[PDB]
This record gives sequence, structure tokens and C-alpha cells, in this order.
Amino acid sequence: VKVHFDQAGKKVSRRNARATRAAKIAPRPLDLLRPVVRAPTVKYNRKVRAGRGFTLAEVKAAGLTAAYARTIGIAVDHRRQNRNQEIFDANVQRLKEYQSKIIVFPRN
Amino acid sequence: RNTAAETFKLFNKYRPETAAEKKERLTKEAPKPYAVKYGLNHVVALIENKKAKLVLIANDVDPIELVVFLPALCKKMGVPYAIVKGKARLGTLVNQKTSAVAALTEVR
Amino acid sequence: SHTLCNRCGRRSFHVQKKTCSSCGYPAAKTRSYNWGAKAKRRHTTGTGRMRYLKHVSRRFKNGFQTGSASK
Amino acid sequence: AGVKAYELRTKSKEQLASQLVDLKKELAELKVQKLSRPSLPKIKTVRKSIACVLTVINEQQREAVRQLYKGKKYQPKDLRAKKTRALRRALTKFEASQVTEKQRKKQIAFPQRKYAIKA
Amino acid sequence: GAYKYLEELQRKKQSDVLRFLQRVRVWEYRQKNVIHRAARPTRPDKARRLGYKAKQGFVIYRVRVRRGRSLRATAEERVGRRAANLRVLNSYWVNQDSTYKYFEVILVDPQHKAIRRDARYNWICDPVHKHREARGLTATGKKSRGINKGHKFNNTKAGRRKTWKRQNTLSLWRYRK
RNA sequence: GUUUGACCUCAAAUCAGGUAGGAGUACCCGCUGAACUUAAUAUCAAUAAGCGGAGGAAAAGAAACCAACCGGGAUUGCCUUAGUAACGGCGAGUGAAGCGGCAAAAGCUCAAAUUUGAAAUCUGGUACCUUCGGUGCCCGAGUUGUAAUUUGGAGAGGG
RNA sequence: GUUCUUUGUAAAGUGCCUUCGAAGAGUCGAGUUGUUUGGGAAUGCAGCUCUAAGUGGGUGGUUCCAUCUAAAGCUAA
RNA sequence: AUGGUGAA
Ligand SMILES: [Zn+2]
Repeated sequence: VKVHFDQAGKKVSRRNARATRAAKIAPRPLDLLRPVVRAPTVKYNRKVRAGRGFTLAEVKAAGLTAAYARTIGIAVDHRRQNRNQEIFDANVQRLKEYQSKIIVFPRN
Repeated sequence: RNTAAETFKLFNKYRPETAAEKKERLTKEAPKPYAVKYGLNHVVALIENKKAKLVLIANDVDPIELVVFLPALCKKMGVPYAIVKGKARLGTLVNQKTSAVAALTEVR
Repeated sequence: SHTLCNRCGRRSFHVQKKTCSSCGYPAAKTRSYNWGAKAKRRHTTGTGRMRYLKHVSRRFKNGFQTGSASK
Repeated sequence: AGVKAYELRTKSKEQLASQLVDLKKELAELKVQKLSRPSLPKIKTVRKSIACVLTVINEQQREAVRQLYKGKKYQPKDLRAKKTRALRRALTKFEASQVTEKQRKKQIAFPQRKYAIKA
Repeated sequence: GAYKYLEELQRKKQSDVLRFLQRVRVWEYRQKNVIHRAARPTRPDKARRLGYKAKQGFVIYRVRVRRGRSLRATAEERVGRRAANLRVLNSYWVNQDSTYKYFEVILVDPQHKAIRRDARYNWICDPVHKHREARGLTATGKKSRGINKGHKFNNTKAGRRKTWKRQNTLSLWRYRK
């Protein structure tokens, strides 16, 4: 029989790891900008949730290269379809807002 | 009998630039070259493209599959092809152990 | 009927069979089984001198450094 | 009384050998006389001196071997580090950091930038 | 790539030339030991796609297995038991007989400086890959284990023992649900 | 030229560089593999024990996937899905998975497309240097393919 | 940050025009005999005979459709 | 039942 007596210790360790990652990668937010996705399983279709990454078409509409999006903390999914237009427009607007808000530190 | 010897002697005047000759030329330097063809891959690439003008195929290639299909393709493309013995002599004239093929395009 | 064993000296070497029932001599692999809990504890490392294994932890803690202190 | 490493190391090989022979003779004499004394720290002192002399001789031999094998690769295993078998394997820093040309070009083209997101 | 023609020829395995070659090669192999070295693979098209390269370090073994556990996996384990210092990268059938099957196995020498410095192939030098054939991590081992995506392999997606332990081991939290 | 020089195969070296044994085994990966107890066979149980191989984690991992909606989108771990579907003397019992919520997220490398206007690649020996390696030279592997771009997420030839 | 330095007709990509653009075979699969499994229409796996194609093939839901490109490999959390 | 031991 397994008992999760360590729950508190695991939570503390996770918090410490998050703090260490924040210290290491301070400029970044420790996560990646991700799209807004409508769920399958009509029982949950009305629910709107995030996705793995933006599509290649979405990246092209945003006007940046896929590799540049990868290095600028934008998650890109190369296998996601584009069978909707409202979601595509929302993702494009979100990507544009994120790109406008971000500031890139130069080597100077 | 003597035909093979004469062919090998003629090919000895089309010897590919060996490592020593390449090093000597580079040192001296510190109108494209014409030489026989040895690599099977690029020989086959020239075949079916008609850049090849003469082909000799080794008769004692252990992977007989490597040479069974070559005569058929040569006949289909009309490129003069023949069977040749003496893989040791082929290697000597190619500046390698063996080549299994000897093709020529820019015959003077 | 038995005799001292070179590998272990447990005095469980059969003359008529030329083998040790305790440690499995002269078998290349030392005899061991899961059902023998007490035997496993008896034959497990740390019961002997551990001439070399003792300092492995110290060497790891020191990082396998080389040379000498510069005072 | 006794000997010191910083003094012994300055002597030559022949001098060290002569000192070792003399100390061995003294140790033998003290062992013979042991049956006529209740205490004998002198024997312990000479034993420690002999041990120090032998250690100095071994160090001199090892440094001579190291000088002989200096520079040339594939030196005798006795000089190589005994870190562990698992560390003799586990390819060294250069091999581990080696990267293919395609990956190097991709990384140079698109390096991982650093950026804050507040404005 | 000339290897495409060789692959196309090998696709029609029932050709007269291929039958001749197979019946010659089986007899030729029957005169040699059960497991032996080979200078180069007899199926370069297979070897190239399986990852074999002409550079130093790679080794080719030919192994005969009695006909009548995957035969490829058994051959890989047998060759690994002999070539302890080698890592069995891949294996593939090359000939068969009424009572014997012939497999050509490609292995890599992790101790070779070429492989060690080859970033594209130095991954096998990791000790985690030691005795890869013994754990069925090769293609044949994975196929035998049935670790593939899809409903067909749901019950063995992460090992039968692991899934049994996970689905038959009770778990309790500090606060009961 | 009844020599000689090459390639292929097989052998010898107390020649140079190494590698594998075994132990340990709580966790991992495969093979083999029982019994009592229960409504040979379901069940016990794909457990007990035996065999082989790894690390600090292992395995798996970026779909020939999940779904039938205006679709999702590596693997792994937890609540729920659930004691439901389903299986099963429909009894006794066995028994999941998509979706939903959270922890952490990173994708890449080849067979494949002549470099043929230049085997350009790489292993090893020696002399040096600023020695987890670099340069000059030599030797060897390699054309039965070592170099470079690239894997449909595409990609390449020209403007 | 000290700043040491450099090169090289340097390398890659973006947008348009534009000519091309090969998908891993004794392998999937089918039939048989066994192993395992509560496996839904004996699956997963092995032995046995056969073993196919490229705008083609695999998995599913109604004859038609939806979805991916296996039979090669690596990867911390 | 599994794995080993000695043996007129
Ligand atoms: Zn013993």
C-alpha cells in the first residue's frame, strides 16, 4: 500500500525547483505563449482551453519565422489543423499582442 | 585477351587526381578536370541522365545485385556498356582498393 | 566430508564433488538466492574489511581531485 | 631525533639507500636487544624513519617515471588517475560537447535569446 | 541513389536471380561457423537505412539460428553475448533454410574514437545503452514487447509488469477522497 | 614475365590502444515460471521462486495517435472519468481508455535529391604546442559511399 | 564588466517569380499451430506456408467518409 | 509448489 505522506515535501520541492528555474532564466516567464483552443468531445466543446502550440499558418499570419517564434518563447504546433477562423483570428491577435509587448535584450 | 590490357593502359591516362597529386597542386598554387568515373552512386546518377558515355562493370562483384541491374539500365539508355575483369587493376587505376565500376564521360 | 573453501573458507567444500555449497565455488558467479534472506545479509558487503570501498564515498565527496594542497 | 621529509627529499638516491641500510641495521640490532628492555620507543622511531625513507624513495622513483613519460601519450596506467571505471567511460568533455554541423548552423542562425515581458 | 534500384530488385524476392543468389549464399554460409565476422554487409540497402556506415568502428556479424521468442531477438542476444564490447545497433534477416535462418547484425564499437567523437553516433557510447539487446530496446525487441501507439497496445503501452503494478497497487492520500 | 605487383580470405605476435566477466539488486528492462484459495480452465496470477542486462532513476517519448465535434496534438505522473463501458457459468468475480482538472514541456538525426568544377571525409603513428585537445608530416579505413543541405513540420535547382 | 580581438568575394533565411519534388518488403497483411490476455468480432507475441502497392497504404465511424504516413535512430523535466 | 543440500 502506497500513502502520499510526502505531499507537503513534494510541494516544497516543486516550489524550490520553480524558484531555481526562475533564478536561472529570470528574463523568461518559465512558460511559453500558447494558443486558445476549442475542445473536442462536444460534452466539453463550449469550454475554451489552451493548446500545445500555434500552427504554422498562425505563425505565418503573425508574420514571424517558426524558428524565431521557438526562440522567442512562442509554442508552435506543426501538426495542428486550421478548420476554424474565429480561433485563428484570436490566436493571431494574441500572438501580435505578445510580440508587441515583449522586449528583446540586445548583446550591446 | 589483349583488349583488356589495352583498355586498362588507355584508362591509365585518365587516372583520377590522387591524394599526392592533389597535395602537390595545392602546394604549388599556395578548364575543368577530366578523369574516369569510379563512384557507383554518381556513375548511376550520370546513367539515366545520359551524361555517361562509356561504362565498364566489374564481373566479380560479390553483391551480384549491385551489377545485375546495371546492364539493363545501360541498354535502356543506350550508353555503351561492357563487362570487365581485374578488379585489382580497376582499383589500381582508380587509386583505391576497388571501385566495381569505371565510367567515362569527357573522353578526349 | 567437507573441507575449507579457498573463496570463503566456510568449511563447506565437498571433496567428492569438488564444489562449495555455501558460496558456489568454483562457479564463476557467487551463489545467492532471494529466499535466503539471512544468507544474503551475512554475505552482503560491509561485513568484511571493505579496504577500498570505504574511501569511495570520500573520494566522490572530494570530487576525485588530484595534486596537493598549496598551503 | 627521527627524520623529516623536507630534509630527506634533498638527499641523493645513493644517500637515501645508505641511510635505509643503516636504519635497517639499527632496527635489527634493536630487535635483537628487545629481550633486554621493558620499553623501546627507539625501535618505533627507527621504524617510522625507515617508513619515511621508503616513502621518499618511492616518490623519487615515481617522479623519475613521470619525467621519463612526460609529454608522450599512452603513459603506464600506474600514473593515470584511478577515479572509477564508470568515469573512465562516459566520454570526456570534448566528446560530450561535440556537435554536428547541422545543429551548429541551426543554433548559430537561431540562438536562444533572453527577454523580459512586462511592457 | 543507386540503392533504390537494389531495393526495388529485392522487393520481388521470388525472382530467379534472387533465388539463385539465396541458394548459393545459404550453402556458402553452411560451411562456416554458427556466428562469424563479415567484412561488409551483403545488403547495403538494408544497412544504410538501418544506420550502418562505412566508417571505422562498425562491425557486421553473420549468425545462424536453428529453426523450429523472436528469432531476431535471440540472434541479437547470442551475438551480444560474444561481442561484449560491441553494442548491437540493428539486425536483419539475410537468408533462410529448411532448418536454419541467417541474420546479419550490425554493431557499433563504443570504444572507437571515431564513434566517440561522432556526435551523430556518440549517443550509443552512453552506459545506459550497455547490453541494449539484453533489454529488447532494439526494433525487434520493441516489436516483441508490443510498445506501440494505438488501442491495440493500450494494455502493454508501458510494460505489462508496470501496468499491473500501477493498476493493482493501492494509493491513499493524506486526506481521504 | 613458370618472376614480379595488386585485391580477397585464413592464420601467428609475451606488437600498440583498449573492452566483458563479478558483486550489489528497494526501483527498472526482457526470458522462464508454480502452488494454497476461489466460485487442468475464469480466479489465485501473467504473483512466489529462477535466469540475463542498466542508472540515479529506468522505460517510453515527439502519432501509419486520439476523436466523429464551429476537433484535439510527445512521453510521463496525480483527482475524476470508474467500480461506468466492457468481459465473465451475465452469476461469483475481473475490469479499462478518449475527453475534463493539475506538475513539467524541447524537439531533433539518417535511408532518401552526382560535391564529380576536384573522398573535398575519417581512424592510427611521429615532431611540436598553450594537453578532457590543436597544428606539420606519414600511414591506414573508405567509392560495396566517408564530405555538405535536407526528411512532406517538408525540401532542392535559378532569377 | 576587464575588455582580449577580427574578415570572410564569410554562412543561413525571409517574401515573390520560377523548374523540380524519392515516403523504410520475408515488411504490413491473410490462413494455420502455439504463448499471454477480463482484449471488445482471440487482440498483443512466437513457429509454420504465402506475402502483396504507390497521388498508395494503416486505424476507426457508415456502400462511403474522418484521420495519420509504420516496418530506421536519439532526446533532461 | 520454487530454489539448494547429503546419501547403503
Ligand atoms: Zn566457498
